[PDB]
Amino acid sequence: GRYIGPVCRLCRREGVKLYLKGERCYSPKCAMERRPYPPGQHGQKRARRPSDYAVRLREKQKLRRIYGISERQFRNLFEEASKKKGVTGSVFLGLLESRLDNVVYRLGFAVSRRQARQLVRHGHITVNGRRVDLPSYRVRPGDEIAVAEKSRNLELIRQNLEAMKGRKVGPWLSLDVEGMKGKFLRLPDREDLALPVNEQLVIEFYSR
Amino acid sequence: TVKELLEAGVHFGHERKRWNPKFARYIYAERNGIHIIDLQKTMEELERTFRFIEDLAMRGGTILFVGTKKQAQDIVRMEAERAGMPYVNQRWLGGMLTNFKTISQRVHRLEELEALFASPEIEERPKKEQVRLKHELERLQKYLSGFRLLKRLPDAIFVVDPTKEAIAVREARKLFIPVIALADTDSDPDLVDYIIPGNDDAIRSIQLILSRAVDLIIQARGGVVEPSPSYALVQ
Amino acid sequence: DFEEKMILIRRTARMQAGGRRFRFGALVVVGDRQGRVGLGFGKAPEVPLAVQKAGYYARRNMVEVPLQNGTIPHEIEVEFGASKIVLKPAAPGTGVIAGAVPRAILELAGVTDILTKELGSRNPINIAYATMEALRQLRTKADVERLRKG
Amino acid sequence: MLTDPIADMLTRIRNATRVYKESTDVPASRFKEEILRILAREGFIKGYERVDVDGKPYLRVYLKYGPRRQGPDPRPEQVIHHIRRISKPGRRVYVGVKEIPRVRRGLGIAILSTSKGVLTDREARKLGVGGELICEVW
RNA sequence: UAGCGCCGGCCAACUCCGUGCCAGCAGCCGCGGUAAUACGGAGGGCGCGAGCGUUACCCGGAUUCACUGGGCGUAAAGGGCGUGUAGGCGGCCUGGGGCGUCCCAUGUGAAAGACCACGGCUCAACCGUGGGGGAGCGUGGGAUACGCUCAGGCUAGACG
RNA sequence: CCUGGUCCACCCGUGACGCUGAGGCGCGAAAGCGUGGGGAGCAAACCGGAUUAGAUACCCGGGUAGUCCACGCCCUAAACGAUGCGCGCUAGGUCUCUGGGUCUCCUGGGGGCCGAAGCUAACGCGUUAAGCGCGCCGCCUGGGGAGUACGGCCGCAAGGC
Ligand SMILES: [K+]
Ligand SMILES: [K+]
Ligand SMILES: [K+]
Ligand SMILES: [K+]
Ligand SMILES: [K+]
Ligand SMILES: [K+]
Ligand SMILES: [K+]
Ligand SMILES: [Mg+2]
Ligand SMILES: [Mg+2]
Ligand SMILES: [Mg+2]
Ligand SMILES: [Mg+2]
Ligand SMILES: [Mg+2]
Ligand SMILES: [Mg+2]
Ligand SMILES: [Mg+2]
Ligand SMILES: [Mg+2]
Ligand SMILES: [Mg+2]
Ligand SMILES: [Mg+2]
Ligand SMILES: [Mg+2]
Ligand SMILES: [Mg+2]
Ligand SMILES: [Mg+2]
Ligand SMILES: [Mg+2]
Ligand SMILES: [Mg+2]
Ligand SMILES: [Mg+2]
Ligand SMILES: [Mg+2]
Ligand SMILES: [Mg+2]
Ligand SMILES: [Mg+2]
Ligand SMILES: [Mg+2]
Ligand SMILES: [Mg+2]
Ligand SMILES: [Mg+2]
Ligand SMILES: [Mg+2]
Ligand SMILES: [Mg+2]
Ligand SMILES: [Mg+2]
Ligand SMILES: [Mg+2]
Ligand SMILES: [Mg+2]
Ligand SMILES: [Mg+2]
Ligand SMILES: [Mg+2]
Ligand SMILES: [Mg+2]
Ligand SMILES: [Mg+2]
Ligand SMILES: [Mg+2]
Ligand SMILES: [Mg+2]
Ligand SMILES: [Mg+2]
Ligand SMILES: [Mg+2]
Ligand SMILES: [Mg+2]
Ligand SMILES: [Mg+2]
Ligand SMILES: [Mg+2]
Ligand SMILES: [Mg+2]
Ligand SMILES: [Mg+2]
Ligand SMILES: [Mg+2]
Ligand SMILES: [Mg+2]
Ligand SMILES: [Mg+2]
Ligand SMILES: [Mg+2]
Ligand SMILES: [Mg+2]
Ligand SMILES: [Mg+2]
Ligand SMILES: [Mg+2]
Ligand SMILES: [Mg+2]
Ligand SMILES: [Mg+2]
Ligand SMILES: [Mg+2]
Ligand SMILES: [Mg+2]
Ligand SMILES: [Mg+2]
Ligand SMILES: [Mg+2]
Ligand SMILES: [Mg+2]
Ligand SMILES: [Mg+2]
Ligand SMILES: [Mg+2]
Ligand SMILES: [Mg+2]
Ligand SMILES: [Mg+2]
Ligand SMILES: [Mg+2]
Ligand SMILES: [Mg+2]
Ligand SMILES: [Mg+2]
Ligand SMILES: [Mg+2]
Ligand SMILES: [Mg+2]
Ligand SMILES: [Mg+2]
Ligand SMILES: [Mg+2]
Ligand SMILES: [Mg+2]
Ligand SMILES: [Mg+2]
Ligand SMILES: [Mg+2]
Ligand SMILES: [Zn+2]
Repeated sequence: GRYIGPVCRLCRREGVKLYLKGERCYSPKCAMERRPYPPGQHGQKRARRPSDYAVRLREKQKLRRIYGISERQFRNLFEEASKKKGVTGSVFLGLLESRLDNVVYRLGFAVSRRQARQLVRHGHITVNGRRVDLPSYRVRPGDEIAVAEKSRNLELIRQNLEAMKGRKVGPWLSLDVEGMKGKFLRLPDREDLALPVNEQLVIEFYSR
Repeated sequence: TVKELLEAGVHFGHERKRWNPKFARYIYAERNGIHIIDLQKTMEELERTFRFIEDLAMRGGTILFVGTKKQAQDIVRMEAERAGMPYVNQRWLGGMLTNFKTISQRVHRLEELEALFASPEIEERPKKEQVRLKHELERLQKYLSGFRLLKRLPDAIFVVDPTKEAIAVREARKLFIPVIALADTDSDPDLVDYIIPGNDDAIRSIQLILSRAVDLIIQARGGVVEPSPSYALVQ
Repeated sequence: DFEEKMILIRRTARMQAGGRRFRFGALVVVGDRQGRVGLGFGKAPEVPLAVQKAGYYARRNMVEVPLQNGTIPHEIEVEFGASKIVLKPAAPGTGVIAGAVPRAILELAGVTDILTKELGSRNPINIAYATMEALRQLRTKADVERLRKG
Repeated sequence: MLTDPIADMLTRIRNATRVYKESTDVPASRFKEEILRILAREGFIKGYERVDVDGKPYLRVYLKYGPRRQGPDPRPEQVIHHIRRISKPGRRVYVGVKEIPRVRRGLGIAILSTSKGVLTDREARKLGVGGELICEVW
């Protein structure tokens, strides 16, 4: 499924500017820089006070649509996190950030997470030398995420990594631009993520 | 402060009935079907009570005196008309403390009408108002006689009969105001924070206790005053 | 400085010759999320006045909560009327698990992880009062050893 | 007669403290006295002492209360907020050492009768024995 | 290849037209008799997605068979009353036994499954290896506060 | 005349002999049934008079079973405190019945009212608990269908459980 369709309509509906196209969510064309109201005929109408279920559902949908993960995998990851020992929310975030497509996005190989998903699915990304084409692949601390030597001549990779010159990466990631590779140093802490999501709201949403 | 043996007429409590079991600790015995207060525990509690009074008085605190028993009205109306502690004489109005702002508005109207009877505006707006406002000021002075002195909530209250003035006691409890009271056998001692186990019906008991109390108050602020002119109220 | 959230708003009716006449009641919790909470029930002919009055009443009725690392020091069980509230401390990373009313009250108190259960009457007013009395009946180890000095 | 003397003592203490009595007399027995020892050791009471009523021996339990509180209801806080018999006649309660309950997550006590005497939850747990769960107090 | 359900409240999602207690909807409350966010269609929205709904059944919520964890004056519920059989329950003190109770040691608790860790299919589902478990019951030894039993004693219950 | 229960005082005797109680057994207002007797007043049914739109009612005049007695059945009820029994604990005031005592009063048993703490959804309960506890028995699990059907037991029958 992947929800495939319009994306900046989610930038609008969630009320917070999402980055689903990569660029053009930074340019004054996101339709969130110019139309902050939700979509539809009744978008500009006066909003009613949302229910608690409304708030929690909206927050969970925000966090889920940020990564482009389906409801099945999302709920599975959440239950897996709740099984583990430790804070459920931070562990859930560390799991979501450990996905191979999300790591490719975070490493600047792709401008958006969906472009990263296509880069992974088409076998343009390697993990520790071996080719991996699964976005749901979980990256462990220490894994080297590289670009396939046969794909290092593609125009899109050249562009993205030519733009990554001078850009910094997340505190839990290392990047080598000449070799077109990187390393997942550790799991990201809650303070390392600047996501506009309250994890406790999602925990309470699934607590029902 | 020298009332050791002079306690003549204070030990007489109420009858066998109309008492409160919680008062049994302050009772000596029962002579001829009348509870008699324990003389020792009287001064025992008087030490602590008068000590609290001295502490609160030398700090500049205000104490509200509440008397309505018709046997202590004429006494409170002057023992508080001494050192400027306010008083309530005719009847205790519901809300004088918890609704203190509205009663203070009534006091504002009182001083407003006092100002109108001081200005030449008495003659304008003819005799109809000159009688209405006259009776209004009359009753405002009748009820808010001593209460007009309270600019803010008091720092303590003094009650002559906590059973007759139970509403004032409750209102003081609600606002965490210390409650000093001259309790008798017909009252609950737990509600009183500083108890004075004496008689509330006789005039000599009230006169003695309140005279010595106001004397201790003025002594805590220096300038010992002459004996209070409340003896002539024996009649 | 003080967060204010309404629990429920209801419209009551009294009968008068001619028809029914409406009066609005509202519950309001106020908390600093530091350990102080407050519950208030306001009534007024209109809704906003009722909410404001409930806020005033709630600020006038405060409760100091002895939090111990975002949770409660010991499990409690309070009957208010026919309503029963059951509270139980939880390890961090649990979250507040409660009905709407106790969740709001505890969240404004600064609680982060706790387990609750409403029993008997589910009445929001009585459940709120039971939660308040539960928070009021909480004792710290310091308070316990203070009561047993002798 | 009394069907449960121990529960009778516990209820005497409850009813006494609920009206802020000075002391209460309970019909004397070695088991009751051994329980009262734990009580006084844990600070729920000022102590106990053997006394004699008109012909028979009793135990005066001297009760304990907190400071007088402010505002309405100045009655002091109860030192024994809750005291409940568990192993009653007709349903006796025995627990192993790994089954001893932690009362109020620590702030309370549970009185056990074990083969090594009448102990508390922490006392028995440190001794490593279980027994009859007499009553919970906090 | 993109579909299916929903948009009155519970419950996330609103307007237009048609219909006029008709045709119909509905899990519960309920909606329709002229201007329906509830019927039917449209546009729009919400939710999931190679699925989405429906029906059936089980547990859940349900503290609604209440051991944990409920009740019986007026809400369903004290028997019309007594005498008393079995049964349940049993004041104070000492001692014997150790049946209940408790403790230690030991045996048993197949594998699979469940939990944890690592590993093998590019991940996962799936699978492998290792680890940890556990009540109960058997046996040996020990404890005796309580309950039990036997022997003795006491008078506060009871009877005279 | 025969006979049951109960309370108090003395502190005399026995020495836990106690509490409750599924079954069982017995008692059980009124009405009702059987046999015999009785039968004043009352009075279902019924006979009339009124009233009424009608009046198989209320109102009025009569009147049988019955009401009464002996013996035997019947087992029901708003059989009510709509509150099972027992014991212990937890402020008092007032009225009363009945004892004892230093007889203003104290103490014990019982019948009422008001009320501390507490309880209750509230009304209310509150040492005669609906409070705090313990033991044992009975019973409840949405309303109608229905205290009906079937089965069993009991009963002469009505019918009851
Ligand atoms: K190629
Ligand atoms: K309660
Ligand atoms: K039609
Ligand atoms: K429609
Ligand atoms: K009945
Ligand atoms: K005949
Ligand atoms: K007499
Ligand atoms: Mg977790
Ligand atoms: Mg977990
Ligand atoms: Mg506190
Ligand atoms: Mg209740
Ligand atoms: Mg319910
Ligand atoms: Mg065992
Ligand atoms: Mg809605
Ligand atoms: Mg439909
Ligand atoms: Mg269904
Ligand atoms: Mg039309
Ligand atoms: Mg229309
Ligand atoms: Mg519509
Ligand atoms: Mg559509
Ligand atoms: Mg399906
Ligand atoms: Mg179900
Ligand atoms: Mg259940
Ligand atoms: Mg449950
Ligand atoms: Mg059911
Ligand atoms: Mg139960
Ligand atoms: Mg129930
Ligand atoms: Mg009965
Ligand atoms: Mg037997
Ligand atoms: Mg027997
Ligand atoms: Mg025994
Ligand atoms: Mg036995
Ligand atoms: Mg022995
Ligand atoms: Mg053994
Ligand atoms: Mg196994
Ligand atoms: Mg399981
Ligand atoms: Mg692997
Ligand atoms: Mg084992
Ligand atoms: Mg053995
Ligand atoms: Mg031995
Ligand atoms: Mg014997
Ligand atoms: Mg006798
Ligand atoms: Mg004798
Ligand atoms: Mg003898
Ligand atoms: Mg009996
Ligand atoms: Mg029977
Ligand atoms: Mg009969
Ligand atoms: Mg008869
Ligand atoms: Mg006959
Ligand atoms: Mg005959
Ligand atoms: Mg006649
Ligand atoms: Mg007639
Ligand atoms: Mg006729
Ligand atoms: Mg007619
Ligand atoms: Mg005619
Ligand atoms: Mg005749
Ligand atoms: Mg006949
Ligand atoms: Mg009756
Ligand atoms: Mg009855
Ligand atoms: Mg009933
Ligand atoms: Mg009774
Ligand atoms: Mg009596
Ligand atoms: Mg009463
Ligand atoms: Mg009360
Ligand atoms: Mg009332
Ligand atoms: Mg009772
Ligand atoms: Mg039925
Ligand atoms: Mg049914
Ligand atoms: Mg029926
Ligand atoms: Mg019948
Ligand atoms: Mg029948
Ligand atoms: Mg039949
Ligand atoms: Mg037959
Ligand atoms: Mg018939
Ligand atoms: Mg018939
Ligand atoms: Zn965008």
